Amino acid sequence: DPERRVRSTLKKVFGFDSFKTPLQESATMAVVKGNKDVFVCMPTGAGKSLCITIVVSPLIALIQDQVDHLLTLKVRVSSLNSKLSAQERKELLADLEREKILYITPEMAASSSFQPTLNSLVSRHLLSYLVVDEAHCVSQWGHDFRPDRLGALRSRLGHAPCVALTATATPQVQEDVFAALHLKKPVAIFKTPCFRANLFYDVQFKELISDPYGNLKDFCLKACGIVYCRTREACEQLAIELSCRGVNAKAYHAGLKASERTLVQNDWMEEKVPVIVATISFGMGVDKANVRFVAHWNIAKSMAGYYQESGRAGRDGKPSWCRLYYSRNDRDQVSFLIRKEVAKLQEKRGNKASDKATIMAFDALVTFCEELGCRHAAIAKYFGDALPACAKGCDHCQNPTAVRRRLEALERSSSEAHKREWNLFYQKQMQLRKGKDPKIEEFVPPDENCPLKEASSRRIPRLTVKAREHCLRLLEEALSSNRQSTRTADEADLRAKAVELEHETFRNAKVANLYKASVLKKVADIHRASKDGQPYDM
Amino acid sequence: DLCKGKNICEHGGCGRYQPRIRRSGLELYAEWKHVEKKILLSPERVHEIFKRISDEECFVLGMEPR
Amino acid sequence: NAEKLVLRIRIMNSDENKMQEEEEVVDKMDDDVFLRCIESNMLTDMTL
DNA sequence: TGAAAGTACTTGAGCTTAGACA
Ligand SMILES: Nc1ncnc2c1ncn2[C@@H]1O[C@H](COP(=O)(O)OP(=O)(O)NP(=O)(O)O)[C@@H](O)[C@H]1O
Repeated sequence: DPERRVRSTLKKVFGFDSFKTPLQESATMAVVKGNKDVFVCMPTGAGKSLCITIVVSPLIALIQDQVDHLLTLKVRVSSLNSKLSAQERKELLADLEREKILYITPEMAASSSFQPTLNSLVSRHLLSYLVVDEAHCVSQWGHDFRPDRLGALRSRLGHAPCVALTATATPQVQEDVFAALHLKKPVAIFKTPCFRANLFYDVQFKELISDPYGNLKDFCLKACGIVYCRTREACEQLAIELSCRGVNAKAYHAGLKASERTLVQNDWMEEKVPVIVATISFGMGVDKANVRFVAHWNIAKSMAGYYQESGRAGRDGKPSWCRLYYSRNDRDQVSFLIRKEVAKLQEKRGNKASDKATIMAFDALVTFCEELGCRHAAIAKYFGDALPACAKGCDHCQNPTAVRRRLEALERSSSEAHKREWNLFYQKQMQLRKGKDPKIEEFVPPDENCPLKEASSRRIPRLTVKAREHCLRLLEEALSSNRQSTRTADEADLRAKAVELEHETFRNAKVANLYKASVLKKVADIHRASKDGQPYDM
Repeated sequence: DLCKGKNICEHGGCGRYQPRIRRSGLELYAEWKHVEKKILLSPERVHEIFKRISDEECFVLGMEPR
Repeated sequence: NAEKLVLRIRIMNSDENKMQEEEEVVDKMDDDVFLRCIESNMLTDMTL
């Protein structure tokens, strides 16, 4: 079997024999394209390249790391990015446009710097695999500078089979991966279990801790490590705090600098700074074999992000704890954040129920943090796995009693300055009342013959066209009652009279209930004039 | 006001840290957080600390050295 | 034009016509006492 | 059995993120 070349490459070119897991071996023999698309979930290993091929890695750090690693592994691999040298880019474009692994970022994949090159490599059929690297939900996430490919790459690249690579494969996430990437059915599922016994998963509540700084300092003392503070310069704050408490910690707010991080990262690689704090960053740097803790000071966004950032610990298998510091205030703040994000998102794009997929992802995180049971069991349930049968190494596994008491205490822990306080309280307590999928607009246009000037107007929110028609009919009945009390001309002019009255009320109104109140106020005036026996003038 | 926010000493050497000084009656406490914890700051220690302040560094502090 | 300048206010949110409610959040703030807070805030800081 | 007020201190909080181009 070419498996002979696989063995030779592993022995000499790779430095292995693919024996860490037989599952990845079966995946490698699956990528020989005896099947209709293979869905492998990169876990504690890789086997691509063998299984010119374009590498779709969204972040250039992985592009560099991998191409230099393969070059040191005696492999001729090329990379294409904008930050690359102009002369190097020109010579690479020259030697690729005419006569074995290409690493590119999607920014120029659909741009003029590579699209003619893409067509040249497609028409000449020089491509054998269109593989997207760390194809995590990365696909279905972010600025989305890539369809995913739909037929704009999966098909635009008729050949180049196309293989997927995501750390987290939950049922909905993986089926949406297939739907977006247009992976041809039946996609060969090669999914590794997410259970890991080397991580002591636990959750500590900041409110219950008298001094969270001291508790987290004690945690990192009993252990490299990457604590995760959300954002808002709180990363720098926490780094200084720990440095004050005796933990040499640095920061990685995206608002720093490639320079700032360039060293900030390598310092950490060689244990110059044992602890490094990142906001949501550090999608790379995952080769340390130590990572003794990835405790999250702030809650993550979903099981996808949490699991991806937390599995980086214990690469060699040694225990690495990893915690999550939870705050109800943080929970509702991030809930506000995502809700306003999707509210502005619908204002610029379509329905895209993935917007709500995000909100129940966050709710799944919240309920996992606030549930009672094995954390490994919860992550397996979210990822579709089975019972982990994990021994001590959980909050519930090690001591069920203490966690229950802590949760019970947390339940009882609920209870011009007040203006912001009341505003926050009201908004957070009624925002949650709206529930999931808060899009619900479905603006109905005027059907065929609405007697409504500027009927297609969105000035008054939640004012249906049918409601305005109902108010117009009520005004029409009022005018007809006035007609059979004062003997006006006819109904043909009364129709326009009612239309004009409704339009005047609409212009004078700003919100729906006020508009209805004004409509009802006119109706009485009319009836009153009919009782006054006088015609209802202007 | 400017210096009460600088918890670290860099400029110059001495990259070590700064404790919080808290007054309880007649005693000053060098309250190191964890870098024992509440070491009593004896007046001998503060006298030794003050003795090494340069004339320029006390002039900027506002107190004329002479 | 009545006998009691009466005003009625509700707290309409429902759920935009979705499926019931499963595992509601702990701090739901039941509408009765949420209406308590709403009425108190209106009676105290409305600045009409 | 019932000041009153002005000033100098602390202490906590705390607020989006993502890579490319730029
Ligand atoms: N069969 C194997 N035998 C030996 N070493 C292997 C094997 N498979 C993978 N490895 C090594 O394990 C490393 C980790 O791969 P992988 O877990 O995909 O990377 P990661 O960035 O640490 N985690 P991930 O999020 O899944 O990408 C690879 O780079 C290989 O060096």
